[PDB]
Amino acid sequence: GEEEDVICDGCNGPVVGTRYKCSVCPDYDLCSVCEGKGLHRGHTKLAFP
Ligand SMILES: [Zn+2]
Ligand SMILES: [Zn+2]
Repeated sequence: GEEEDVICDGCNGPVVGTRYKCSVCPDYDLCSVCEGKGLHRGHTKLAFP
């Protein structure tokens, strides 16, 4: 079956736990850690699991 895998754009690893998706860029996501490192600063992001 089709499964949409969420891969972190900061570490290239699959996002588990909390997903920080950019509201500006189409289809851009960070894991909780890369988000903690403050990557992709200038864009607003949605925070949800
Ligand atoms: Zn990451
Ligand atoms: Zn962005």
